[PDB]
Amino acid sequence: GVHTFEEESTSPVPPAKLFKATVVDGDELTPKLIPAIQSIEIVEGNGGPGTVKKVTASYVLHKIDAIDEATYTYDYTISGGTGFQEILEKVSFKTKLEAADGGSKIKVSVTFHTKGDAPLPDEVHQDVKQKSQGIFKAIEGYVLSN
Repeated sequence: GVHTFEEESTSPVPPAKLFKATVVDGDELTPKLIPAIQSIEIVEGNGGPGTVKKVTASYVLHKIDAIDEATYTYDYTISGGTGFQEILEKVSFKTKLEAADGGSKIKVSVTFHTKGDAPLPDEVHQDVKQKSQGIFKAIEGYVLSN
């Protein structure tokens, strides 16, 4: 089954700086800023679509679905590994920034793909949301501070 959520939010960080830190430099920044995340290793590709990353905390795999600096677009799918919930096939994120008042407007669309025709348990939704917002907010805070 397919379960989608959307969030729109804002940051004081302009989008090029925010995109650079969250997407371009994210692999290097995240292990440094989040104790629980040990490492992020590219196992396939060069950072374009198709790239696969192993995110160790147990671990999950992140696959780049789309990346565009010019439109501040980064779409990626989490699946697999020892850290991934058993009810989920994959979780696909679509993220886009746009300029707003010297900062950014942020749109995230998230699609949970469950096995079979299963609803999405609230606990799995919140786990994935908290981990992904946590990483984003940590990096954002870092950029604001430096």
